[PDB]
Amino acid sequence: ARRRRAEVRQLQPDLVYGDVLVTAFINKIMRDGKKNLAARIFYDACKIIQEKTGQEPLKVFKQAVENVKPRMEVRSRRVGGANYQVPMEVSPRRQQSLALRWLVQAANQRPERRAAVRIAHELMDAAEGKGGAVKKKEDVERMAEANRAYAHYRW
Amino acid sequence: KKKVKRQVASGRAYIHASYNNTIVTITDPDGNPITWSSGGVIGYKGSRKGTPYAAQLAALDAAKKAMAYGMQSVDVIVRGTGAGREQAIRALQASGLQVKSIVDDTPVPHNGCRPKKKFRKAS
Amino acid sequence: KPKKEAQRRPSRKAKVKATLGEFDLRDYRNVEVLKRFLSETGKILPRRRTGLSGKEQRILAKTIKRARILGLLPFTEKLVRK
RNA sequence: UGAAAUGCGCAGAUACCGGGAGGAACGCCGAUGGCGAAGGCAGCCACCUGGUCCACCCGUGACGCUGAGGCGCGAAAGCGUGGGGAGCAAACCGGAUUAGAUACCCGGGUAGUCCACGCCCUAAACGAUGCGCGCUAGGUCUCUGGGUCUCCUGGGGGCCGAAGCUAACGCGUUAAGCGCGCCGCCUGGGGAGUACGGCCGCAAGGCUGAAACUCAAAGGAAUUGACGGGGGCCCGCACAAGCGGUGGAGCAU
Ligand SMILES: [Mg+2]
Ligand SMILES: [Mg+2]
Ligand SMILES: [Mg+2]
Ligand SMILES: [Mg+2]
Ligand SMILES: [Mg+2]
Ligand SMILES: [Mg+2]
Ligand SMILES: [Mg+2]
Ligand SMILES: [Mg+2]
Ligand SMILES: [Mg+2]
Ligand SMILES: [Mg+2]
Ligand SMILES: [Mg+2]
Ligand SMILES: [Mg+2]
Ligand SMILES: [Mg+2]
Ligand SMILES: [Mg+2]
Ligand SMILES: [Mg+2]
Ligand SMILES: [Mg+2]
Ligand SMILES: [Mg+2]
Ligand SMILES: [Mg+2]
Ligand SMILES: [Mg+2]
Repeated sequence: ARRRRAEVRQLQPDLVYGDVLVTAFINKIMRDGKKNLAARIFYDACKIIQEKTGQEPLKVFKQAVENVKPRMEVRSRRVGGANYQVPMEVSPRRQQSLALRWLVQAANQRPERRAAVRIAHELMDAAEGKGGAVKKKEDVERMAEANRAYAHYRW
Repeated sequence: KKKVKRQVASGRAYIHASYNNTIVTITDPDGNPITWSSGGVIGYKGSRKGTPYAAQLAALDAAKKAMAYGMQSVDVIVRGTGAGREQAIRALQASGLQVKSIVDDTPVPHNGCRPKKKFRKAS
Repeated sequence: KPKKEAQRRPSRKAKVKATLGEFDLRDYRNVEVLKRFLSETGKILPRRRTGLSGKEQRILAKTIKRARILGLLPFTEKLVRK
């Protein structure tokens, strides 16, 4: 993509909640394009959260993501001589990207032998500042709370 | 006395920056020094001593260790041409040290002494 | 600069006041005046500034130097701020 | 320092303050500037001295231009005697990079760079364009004297350009134009600026300077293009972001 800066395609809201992020997440669980399967999984996992948790399923989801979303990265560059880390703010379009992606990963990383369970819980673990999911947002925003030498750029 | 916690309240803050390392210094209003840190003083060993952090970070230790003798306000004194200028400074402007004045005194020979090959042209 | 070039100087013309009024240029004592023909530092300003012609500066300079030796004017003074 | 290491630091370095010794160069002014026969020449001050431009038309009265040979001057380096030696730095000592580095990089270091007198005399000593003189549109910027002074007249430096010139690039009243005087010099490349002779030098070397042989070329400017670890602009899932996979296994081809 040289110029024109591709335009962010907007998905269609959810059917059980009608709120973007839901599908978006749904999408990340999906494999080989199977919606339904991946769909049940989220909705299943949404159910398991009204029980093991009293909090409504949506709030657990949405409030589990914002705890994930990274606010800083490290886009390497060549200040010449070596390959610097160079950290920057995360465009809000990206945060989401990584966020959900992250969850779905860490999820499958866990032990439980299921789909929802893996999902619901790590969501829940996320709505308390815990979980392998959130773990990564930390190992990340850390390689960026300092950066590393761009003084030749004086300004 | 023992090691004596001497109060100074005010002094100097000489800063030496160059394409190699950044040395900040603290002194008494009469030149005499109190404590100096650097890039070397804190980990950083190679070209990491000319890393702009080499400014602030040192330019924080100069402070911290320099606030221990009172000093609340200092008169900065920049020197050399390179990177780290102002940073070492701003570093003191957040360190807790009020900054009286900022001065430049970089020494440029009115042409004397043949520089090392490494230096000769410009334009 | 950037789209300004900042080099647009319409031959001055009627130069404000021509920087002062009626003051010799071979005054190896008249500091009071000379002190103005020097940047923040005893750095003699260029032609660009001041407001002098050929033979003139050759003198102004030849003078400021004669002054420094008398300890009247400075060679190099410290810089404040920045 | 690209990263490093040698190197210097607890006999306390670096970094900051004060004081002292020494050598060398001399900021900003400074320039697209100036002066000089060239080499070359910039802190300031005084002194001794060269050249030069202008205004006045006052004096001499062709007394002029060139210039083989001669003589003198001639960057840097180098050489001799003696002093000085801060920084720098051939050679050389180590450090590192490399397939290997007696190199590029790094840390030291001698001659040297400095001054005196004497010697060397070469140079991309280049404007690569001998000196003088007369003639042939302008414009523009700039240094310096005269001027009825932002205009005209003289000297010097640049720019652009008439005619003209030139193989072209370009030059063009700072001619590579038009002319005259005189001087030097060229007469294919390589062998050679070498060999020999001679002159010169303390030496290193320098000036003068061939041929046998050999090759059909060596060469100059410009055109098209290609190429560059040249530059500006710009596209392609080319990179990045991202999803799945290949490289592992069994099999198939
Ligand atoms: Mg590299
Ligand atoms: Mg210290
Ligand atoms: Mg004279
Ligand atoms: Mg003659
Ligand atoms: Mg010499
Ligand atoms: Mg000698
Ligand atoms: Mg020594
Ligand atoms: Mg020729
Ligand atoms: Mg007149
Ligand atoms: Mg002229
Ligand atoms: Mg022309
Ligand atoms: Mg023509
Ligand atoms: Mg020769
Ligand atoms: Mg002979
Ligand atoms: Mg040739
Ligand atoms: Mg050619
Ligand atoms: Mg495509
Ligand atoms: Mg990719
Ligand atoms: Mg295979």
